[PDB]
Amino acid sequence: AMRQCAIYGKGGIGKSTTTQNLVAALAEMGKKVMIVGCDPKADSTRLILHSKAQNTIMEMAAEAGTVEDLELEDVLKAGYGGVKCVESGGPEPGVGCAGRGVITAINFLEEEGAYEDDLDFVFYDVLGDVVCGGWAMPIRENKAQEIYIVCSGEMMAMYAANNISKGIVKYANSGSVRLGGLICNSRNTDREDELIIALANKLGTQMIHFVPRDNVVQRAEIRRMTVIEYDPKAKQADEYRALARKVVDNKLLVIPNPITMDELEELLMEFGIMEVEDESIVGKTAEEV
Amino acid sequence: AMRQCAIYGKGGIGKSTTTQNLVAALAEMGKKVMIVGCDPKADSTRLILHSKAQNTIMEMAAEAGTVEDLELEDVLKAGYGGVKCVESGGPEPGVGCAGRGVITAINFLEEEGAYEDDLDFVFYDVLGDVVCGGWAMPIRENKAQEIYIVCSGEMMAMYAANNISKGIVKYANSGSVRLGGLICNSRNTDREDELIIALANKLGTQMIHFVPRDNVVQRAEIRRMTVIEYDPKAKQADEYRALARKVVDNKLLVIPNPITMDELEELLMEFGIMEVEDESIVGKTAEEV
Ligand code: SF4
Repeated sequence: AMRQCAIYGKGGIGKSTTTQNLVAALAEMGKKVMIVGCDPKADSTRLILHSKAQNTIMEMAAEAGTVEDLELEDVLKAGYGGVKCVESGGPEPGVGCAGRGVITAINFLEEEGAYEDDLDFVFYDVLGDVVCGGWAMPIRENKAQEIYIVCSGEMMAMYAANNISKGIVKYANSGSVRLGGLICNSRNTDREDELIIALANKLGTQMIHFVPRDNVVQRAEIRRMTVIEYDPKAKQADEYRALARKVVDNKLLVIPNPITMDELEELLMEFGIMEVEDESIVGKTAEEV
Repeated sequence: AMRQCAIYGKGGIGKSTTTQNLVAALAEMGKKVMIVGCDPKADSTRLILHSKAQNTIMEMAAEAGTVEDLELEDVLKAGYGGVKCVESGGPEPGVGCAGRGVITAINFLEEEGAYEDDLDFVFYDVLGDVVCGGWAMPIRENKAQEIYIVCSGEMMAMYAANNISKGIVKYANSGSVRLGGLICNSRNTDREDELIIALANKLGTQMIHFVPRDNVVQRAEIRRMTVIEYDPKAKQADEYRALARKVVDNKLLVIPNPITMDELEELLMEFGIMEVEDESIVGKTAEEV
C-alpha cells in the first residue's frame, strides 16, 4: 500500500535537505520512494541526482508546447537508492497559480502510470508559508494524506506550521488529509526542542524528530548529496534513519488544533525567544525615556 | 498628482520596517501618505500607529459578513505624521487567492474615496518572493506604477528581486508598471552594497539606497515606532530621509532586464557570498576523498 505524504514548511529553514535525507535513509532501508518537488526553486531532487538543477515539468512543457507532449522518461529521473525524482517547476512569474502547476504535475504522473508502478512512498516537497488555496491544493485534491511540517524555534516557522495546520483543518471533512507530526530543523537556539514539543502538544500531534545542526550536512550537500550517501556512518546519518524509521512506523495521524497568535507568543515568551514587552515605553521617544 | 507605489520583496529581511521608516521620513518632509499593507502578517502599519496589530480588512469582513458592511473609519487609521494606515489581511489559510484578497481591499478603498482625498503617495507593502499571478495582481491591475524592491546580498532575496522584475516585464505592454530601484536592507555582509549595485546594473535599474544595520532601528521598533519619530536626529533617521528624498526625486522608472540563474551565481561568486564549486568531489563520499 503506497503512502502519499507531503512535507510542508516555509523557506530558508532547510526543508528540502531534510526531505531528501529522510527519503535517502528510507531507500537505504529498502523502500521504493518518489520525490515530487513542488517548491518554486527546483531544490527538492538535487541531492538525490547529484544535480545542479533538475528539469521541471514547467520548463519542459514550455519547450514542448503543452504538458502532454513530454515523455515520463524526461520528467522522472532516478538517483541514489533508485529514488525517483520529479520537479514540477514554480509558477511562471507574474502569471500562474502555484497550485495549478502542482496539480498539473500530479495528473501528468497519474496518467503516465508512475504511481501504479511499485512504490512504497510518495513525498511531495511543498512550500507552506502563505497557505493560500493554491499552496493548499495538494491537501484539497487529496494527493497527500500524511503531512509532516518542517519548522523550527523561530516565530515565522512556527506561524507557518500553524497555518499549514489550519489548512489541514479546512479539508478534514472532505477526506483523509491528516497531520503526521512536526520535524524540527534545529537552528541551535536554547529551548528549541522543548518549544517545538510544546507546540506539537497544543496542536494535538508530536514532534516526530529533532534534526540537529551538523556541519556534515553542509559538507554532504556541497557535493550535491545526502549525508546518508556521503558519510553513511556519521552521527547525522543515524538521525535521518531515526526519523525515517519513526515515519514508517507512524500511526499518529490527526486533525490538529490551531492556536491563536497570543498563544503562539506565550510559548515563544516562556521558552525565551520572545522578550516580554514593556507597555510603558510604547509610543514614547528617547526624550520621554 | 498622487504617485502609486509599491514595495516588493521577500520576508525576513526587514522590508516592512524600511517601508514604514521611509514613509515616516516622507511625512516629516510634508507629504500626505497612505500605507496599504498587503503581507499575510499585519506588520506594515504597526510602527506608524504604535500598534501591537492593526485590524485588517480580512478580519473585519469576517466579522461584518461581507466587505461592504464595514465603514472606512474602521479600516483607515491615522498615525504619526497623519500617515493613513490600512492593513488588508492575509489569505485565509487553506483557501483563497492572496492576490484577490488584496485587490478586493484596494477596491474597497476606491469606493470609499480614500485615494481621491488629498494624497501625495500610496505605498503598498507587498510580498515578493514567489511571484505567482496572485501576488503579481497590483502590477497587472495597474494599482501601483512605481515598484521598489527591498532585497539584500543573500541568494533568496536576490532571486526574489529578479522574480519581481520578471513580473513587471510580463505586464510592461499592458500599462505603466515600472521598476523604480532596489533598496538594500543590509545584513552587514562584506560586499553587499557593491553586489546590489551590480544586480541593479544587470537588471537595468539602480540601487536607490543602502539602509544599514543600526541598533536604533531595533530600539525604535520595540517601542512600536519608526526611527523618524523615536529619534529625529539619529544617524539612521537621515538615511531614511535620504531614501525618501531620492524616491521623490526619482525619474529612473524602467522595464527591467531579468538575469539567468547562472548570472545570479556569477554575481554572488565574484562578490564572495557563494563559493566556487569543485566539480571533482561531486557525488563522492568521504571515502573517495
Ligand atoms: S491562489 Fe495562491 S499560488 Fe495561486 S495565484 Fe493566488 S496567491 Fe498565487
